[PDB]
Amino acid sequence: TATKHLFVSGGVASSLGKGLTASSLGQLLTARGLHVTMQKLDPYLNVDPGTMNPFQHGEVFVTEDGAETDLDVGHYERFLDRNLPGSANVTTGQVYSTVIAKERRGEYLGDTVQVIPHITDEIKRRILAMAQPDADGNRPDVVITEIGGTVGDIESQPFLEAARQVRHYLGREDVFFLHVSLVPYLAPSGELKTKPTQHSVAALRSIGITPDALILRCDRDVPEALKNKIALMCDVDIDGVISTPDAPSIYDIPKVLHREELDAFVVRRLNLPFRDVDWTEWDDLLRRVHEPHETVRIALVGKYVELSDAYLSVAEALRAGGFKHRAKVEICWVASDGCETTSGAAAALGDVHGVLIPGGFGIRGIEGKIGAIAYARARGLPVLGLCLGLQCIVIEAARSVGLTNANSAEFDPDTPDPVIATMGTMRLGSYPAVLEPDSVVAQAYQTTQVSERHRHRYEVNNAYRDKIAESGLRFSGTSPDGHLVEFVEYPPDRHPFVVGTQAHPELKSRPTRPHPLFVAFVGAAIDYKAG
Amino acid sequence: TATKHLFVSGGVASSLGKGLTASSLGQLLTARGLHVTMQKLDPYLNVDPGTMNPFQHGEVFVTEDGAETDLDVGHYERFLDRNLPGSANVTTGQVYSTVIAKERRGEYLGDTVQVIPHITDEIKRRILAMAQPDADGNRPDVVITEIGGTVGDIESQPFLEAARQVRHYLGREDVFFLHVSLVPYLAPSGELKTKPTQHSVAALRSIGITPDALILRCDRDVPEALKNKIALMCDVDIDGVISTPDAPSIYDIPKVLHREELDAFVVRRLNLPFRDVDWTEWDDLLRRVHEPHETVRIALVGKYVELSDAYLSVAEALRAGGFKHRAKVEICWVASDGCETTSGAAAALGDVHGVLIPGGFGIRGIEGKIGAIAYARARGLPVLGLCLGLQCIVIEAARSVGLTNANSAEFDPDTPDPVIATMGGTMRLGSYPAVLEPDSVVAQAYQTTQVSERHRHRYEVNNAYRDKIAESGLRFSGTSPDGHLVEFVEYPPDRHPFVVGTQAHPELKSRPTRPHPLFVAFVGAAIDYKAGEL
Ligand SMILES: [Ca+2]
Ligand SMILES: [Ca+2]
Repeated sequence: TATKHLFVSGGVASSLGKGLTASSLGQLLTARGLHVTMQKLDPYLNVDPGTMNPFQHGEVFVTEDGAETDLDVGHYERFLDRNLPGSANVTTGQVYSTVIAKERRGEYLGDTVQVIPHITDEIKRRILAMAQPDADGNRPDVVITEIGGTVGDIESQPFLEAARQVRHYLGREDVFFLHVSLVPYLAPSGELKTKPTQHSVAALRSIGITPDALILRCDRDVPEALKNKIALMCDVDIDGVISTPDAPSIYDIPKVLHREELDAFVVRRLNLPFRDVDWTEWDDLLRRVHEPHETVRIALVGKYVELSDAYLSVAEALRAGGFKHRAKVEICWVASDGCETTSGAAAALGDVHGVLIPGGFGIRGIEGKIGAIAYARARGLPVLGLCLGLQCIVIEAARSVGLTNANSAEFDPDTPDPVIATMGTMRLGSYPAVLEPDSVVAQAYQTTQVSERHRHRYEVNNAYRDKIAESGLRFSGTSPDGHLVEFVEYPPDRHPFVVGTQAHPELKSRPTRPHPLFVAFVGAAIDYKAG
Repeated sequence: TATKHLFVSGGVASSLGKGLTASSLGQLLTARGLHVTMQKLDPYLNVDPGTMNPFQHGEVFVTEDGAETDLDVGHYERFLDRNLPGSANVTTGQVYSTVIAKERRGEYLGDTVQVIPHITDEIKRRILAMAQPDADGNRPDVVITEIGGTVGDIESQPFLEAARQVRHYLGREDVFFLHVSLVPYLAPSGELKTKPTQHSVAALRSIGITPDALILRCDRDVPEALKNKIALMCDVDIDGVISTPDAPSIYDIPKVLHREELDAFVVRRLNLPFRDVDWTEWDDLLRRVHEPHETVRIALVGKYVELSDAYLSVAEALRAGGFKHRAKVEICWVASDGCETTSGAAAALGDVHGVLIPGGFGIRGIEGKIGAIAYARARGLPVLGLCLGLQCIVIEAARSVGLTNANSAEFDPDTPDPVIATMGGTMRLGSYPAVLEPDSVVAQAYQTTQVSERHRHRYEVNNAYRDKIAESGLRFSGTSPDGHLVEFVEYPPDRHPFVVGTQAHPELKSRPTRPHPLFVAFVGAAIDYKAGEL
């Protein structure tokens, strides 16, 4: 059968949960036995979200191919269990750069390069690019493309036009349009208004797009009488009007959309092959979420506290590790700067059962993260260091030996002992790593050969390897040639669990398929909870 | 006094004469004794219009600094007599190319780059850049910025928004808004429609711009009773509503706007220094336009026929040369392809008095232009070759000598005799100096031994073939200061009265009030040819 295209558009208010709404539909379609790939059209002029502040706009997701993408790609990968390419994230900057480059080359044969067709054509080409067969020659069944930004925006105007152009290229039978809108509840009158959805569909119909289904994001349950009024008001089928109330968990949303029969409506409208939903895997996850046997507290020693979206994949990997042990993970958002002193670190990491050191990119406060490891080693708390975390474990290890001036060249260039230095060369995407047999990392992974996603340029100095080894720390994980240090660990006879990784395992972690390092880390924190 | 900004916005229909309406206002303000600089905002994504087809979108104007700009810059330069910089032509492509480069450099420091403010900021920076003092430290009095495209388009939306921010940042006393609209005449009812003007002003008011004056482009005279109705309908001052009927000539438009007192209204509203218009120079031009003593036919041997906008500066330079002799120039648009054969060239260039070979950039049909020179040399017609024209004179000169396979490397790369070749080579753009041979035809025209002209080419004359080309009688009268590059070629008067070729484009430096000496000498030579048939 021909490849289908589903477009998810957002109106009225922003950050409604449009990413999760689309991912949950992707989960249902994959559970129905279909090849589903997902794309996100960000309307900002930035080429890569790498230049953007992660503590203001969210974490930078890294794919297997080594592309810096939006955090929405992470939601897609977790809900599908499938690895996505770099082409899954399209920006206004990426499109406008490609079109201007071609114009300067003379690839438009003496024509006035305008948004329509030149820009809309490039967007259209990037959308239809997902329909091409992937690795092992597999063509997808349905492509869910999320058109970012509010319907009616200047930055969203060319992306919606390309989505409309695709609808006329393939036909009504191959293209579906889903629109997410907010239904607000007024406290003094005690009634929900249909006016925001009415003008949102009108703004979408003015640009030339007729929506097939409507997602009504609300705090309460939308009544059948009100749903019937919206159905006539927007000329949307009554079976297509979906009431999506605020779910207790993000993993409850696929069950909410299934109850409203949206997944069955999508298959029937696009004439896709029908097959019942296999809840066997998702029900096992829901049982681990709603029925936990234990509660474990794990501290996240990050630069900026409270904000979950700065370390979204890290927090999701921690919860995933907890589900394997059938326990609830309470993330303690600890500010790194407070752990600079041994007294301050003790007051912040006192009541916790585990300590995690995430990878800080372009940060300046490193001394706090080093101090957090120093306390955790003395108290006997399990430590999991990611990217900068491994670098901080190495600095603390060298400092405990006797090297008082041991630091990273990235933070202190005039250091007389640079234990962390370039060569430099930037590492992005999946990199292979050989593991030492019978080690803590080998016991977790249960294999001597692994592959993890990287995003850094600073490595462990090979000259200081002997001086660092004096602390007891062992370089269990190295590159195939053994030149680059990938994993560091303390033996169980010295510390139960102090493992550091140069890569980001949180990206490869899924709620249905948790990462073995996070499983071993959460498990070690449960062992700490006893006594 | 503080630098003023005037914004010209076009609505409803396109190509009505937005460029000419703005240039005529620029002419009046300069005639009132004010430093006027003009800017054109193009909404296309092309960084330089040099990549565009000239026979589809118009000629590509070259400034003194060496920038490829829109043909509207040419209208500004001719109506002001002032040389404009590369900053006078700002495109969507330029703005987006700068902001994306800035973003990648991290100059926006962890921020989501959006149209508002990042894009509008670059446009606002580009407009305010014209207000900066020019060469010898001279700051302009008023800056006329023309916003290309219809008011209401998504492509021209950030350019209008920047003008609104310029109005906000500087003030109402320093920023003026002019809107050009069409008033159509209905044949069955016999009345003018106010609806296209009302809907256009409403579209300008919806984006947040209140127009100060309205230009009503019409075929007939707009009545004072109708002008009063539109004034109230658009909330524009009655003294600001200007009726602009279709003028017989493009040089009549400044006189039309002066009669409606638009120039005086602009000065009064912006609180600019008032001084009466010095018509001394413009009236002399109008007399040469409307009262010609002679009529001379000059053929324009170009690849495409009839389309004037492809060779706009060339046609305007030809008319300018005619005004100096107080004569009307009838341009004969001749297709180059037809002049390939000697019989076809004779049938096309038979009744003409002068032959002109313009500069064809990115063209393929060169053999026709060579054949046109071959006939003109035999018939005894004056020849003026521009850029490719000089190259074609050189090829024809070498071919008459005996080199049957002599051609340009640009058109035939496998030629055994490349008389025209690069140096890969280097692209020459802008004003380049040239030393002239004393007592030569070009020196007699220019009346100086040292000249400067604007270039836009990559291929030069092969210095190895200089001796073989010289056998025809052709002399390299114009060369670079070092003498390595050939700039001008000419035949002696004892061989041919006027066969002059130039490597550069003199048509760009030609003005209606200040004509180019080469075009004056060429038109004059064509008048001499007419005298020879009596
Ligand atoms: Ca985001
Ligand atoms: Ca044009």
